[PDB]
Amino acid sequence: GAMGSMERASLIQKAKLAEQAERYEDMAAFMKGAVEKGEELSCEERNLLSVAYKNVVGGQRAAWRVLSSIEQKSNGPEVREYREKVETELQGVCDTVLGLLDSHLIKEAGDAESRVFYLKMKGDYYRYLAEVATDKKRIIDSARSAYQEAMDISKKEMPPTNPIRLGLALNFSVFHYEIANSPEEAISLAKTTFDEAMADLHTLSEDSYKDSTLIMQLLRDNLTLWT
Amino acid sequence: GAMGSMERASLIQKAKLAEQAERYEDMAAFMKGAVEKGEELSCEERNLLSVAYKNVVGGQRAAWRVLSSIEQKSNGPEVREYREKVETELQGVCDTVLGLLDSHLIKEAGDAESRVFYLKMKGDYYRYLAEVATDKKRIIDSARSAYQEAMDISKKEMPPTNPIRLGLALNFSVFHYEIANSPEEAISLAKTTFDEAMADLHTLSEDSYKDSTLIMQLLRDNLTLWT
Amino acid sequence: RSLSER
Amino acid sequence: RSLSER
Ligand SMILES: N=C(N)c1cc(-c2ccccc2)c(CNC(=O)c2ccc3c(c2)CCO3)s1
Ligand SMILES: N=C(N)c1cc(-c2ccccc2)c(CNC(=O)c2ccc3c(c2)CCO3)s1
Ligand SMILES: N=C(N)c1cc(-c2ccccc2)c(CNC(=O)c2ccc3c(c2)CCO3)s1
Ligand SMILES: N=C(N)c1cc(-c2ccccc2)c(CNC(=O)c2ccc3c(c2)CCO3)s1
Ligand SMILES: N=C(N)c1cc(-c2ccccc2)c(CNC(=O)c2ccc3c(c2)CCO3)s1
Ligand SMILES: N=C(N)c1cc(-c2ccccc2)c(CNC(=O)c2ccc3c(c2)CCO3)s1
Ligand SMILES: [Mg+2]
Ligand SMILES: [Mg+2]
Repeated sequence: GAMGSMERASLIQKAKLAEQAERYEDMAAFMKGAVEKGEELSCEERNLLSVAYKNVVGGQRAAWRVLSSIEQKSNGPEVREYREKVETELQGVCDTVLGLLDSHLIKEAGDAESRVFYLKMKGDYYRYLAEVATDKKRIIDSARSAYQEAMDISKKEMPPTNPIRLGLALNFSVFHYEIANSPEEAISLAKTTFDEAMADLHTLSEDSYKDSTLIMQLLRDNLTLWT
Repeated sequence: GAMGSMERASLIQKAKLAEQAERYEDMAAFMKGAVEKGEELSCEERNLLSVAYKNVVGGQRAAWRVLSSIEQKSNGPEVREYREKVETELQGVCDTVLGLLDSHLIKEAGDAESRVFYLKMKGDYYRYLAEVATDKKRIIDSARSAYQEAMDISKKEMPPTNPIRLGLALNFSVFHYEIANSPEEAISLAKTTFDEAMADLHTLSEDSYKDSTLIMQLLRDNLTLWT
Repeated sequence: RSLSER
Repeated sequence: RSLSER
């Protein structure tokens, strides 16, 4: 790692600066360096890691979708070639994230909060691989298995309003609808998740209430599209 | 150049795809490859080159401004170090563009339209260097000299509504106000440019009228701020 | 398209 | 800040 010579605390500080500067590639590199130090990531640091790679892969996914749409309408080699270039770059980022999770974030995640967070990430980055795969079958199964393990732990160890649990269920429901050809599973998961969170809002402070209802909005938006 | 093995036509096509995909770093790399083939850039291709590098350096400038503001308020080494990293990357992009212009876009620009376009670019990229310089004196003089040569040619060879001429005068006026501590020069240039364009709108088609009045809006916005 | 966590 | 060509 080219970040191996930098102190962990300096990598975290620079990741926070990169976020403020909207330099998400730098942010991701700094957070990869921090992970590779081999110590726990705190809740804040896990959020930094996730935000950084979500923004990097998000731009790649948006580009890939533009190019894939152009390639489809065209049906010279240039559109295919450039789509393949972006696709390879996207796969490389996903492989990098999955490698951090497998060596050794997940096994070293010594409580439910941290293990669920990383297993949700594992589902997400296999899902992004599935979006461009054609082999696609294996990736889909890996994403479902990671999401489901995360769900099982989260249902045992977190309340139904916990925002990590809510965002996990939201993204698993998107997986079912958009990737796995399981729209009924998507609807069932989003609806039960929404309803069980609603019935638990009375237990929350004003600030936690805001956290939970933000994700609940996204569940509602999908259910409105899907039904 | 890593683009030396790609056909010129394929580089131009991929630059257009990269623009649609909002992949501006890729777009700039493709257009650098096309320039280095050693042939003319058409009006469309000059616009592609300019859009690509404007977006790349634009993100760098925005990041540098965020970090410089944080560094100023702080007055460990981390903010300075990271600001310096972004600054060096920004200078490298500007040096790359100035190198394309000097070897050999400007000398090979065999008419006024193309020479003015490239000299405007030369002023712009020296101006971006000046924003981060402290030596700053030399850069300021280089920017002013390029802009002024472009102005002299444009006044002799283009009508007052030509959008390249208008955008040149706009950016030279920003140079005067923000870089050269010459706010009166900025006001004088923006006002004469606006007034002379206005008096020439009657000569234009609906489409050229739209081109010119768009830049005239930016002249107006600055004059409203400056007076 | 469906909306993921954002 | 002043506005350049955009
Ligand atoms: N520097 C950052 N970006 C963050 C820092 C922290 C933090 C700070 C101190 C202590 C613990 C955590 C965050 C907490 N996470 C959110 O607030 C959040 C809200 C909505 C949402 C997401 C995240 C994901 C998409 O939808 S984010
Ligand atoms: N046990 C809880 N309920 C929380 C505990 C903490 C925490 C832990 C240690 C230190 C400081 C704060 C939270 C911080 N908040 C988030 O991480 C967060 C918020 C909104 C959100 C997401 C994440 C993703 C989707 O939207 S939440
Ligand atoms: N296949 C299903 N399960 C559904 C079928 C219908 C339906 C039935 C008969 C007539 C018209 C529609 C549903 C109605 N839509 C919702 O109930 C809805 C519910 C909860 C919710 C949101 C939207 C957002 C957040 O929480 S849902
Ligand atoms: N692919 C692109 N991005 C472009 C392609 C062409 C083109 C196409 C065919 C023939 C000739 C030129 C453009 C012409 N230039 C503008 O229309 C323009 C308008 C406003 C403005 C700027 C540029 C700079 C900032 O303010 S841009
Ligand atoms: N002689 C003229 N008036 C023009 C001729 C052409 C052209 C030349 C060859 C082929 C097709 C078209 C133009 C294309 N348009 C631009 O390049 C353009 C438009 C708006 C704008 C900028 C640039 C920068 C600021 O805002 S303009
Ligand atoms: N130092 C100068 N030159 C100016 C001084 C004053 C002034 C004088 C007395 C009282 C109040 C203001 C000016 C008024 N503002 C404009 O005239 C203005 C003109 C043209 C124009 C735009 C704005 C936008 C596009 O074109 S300009
Ligand atoms: Mg541990
Ligand atoms: Mg020539």
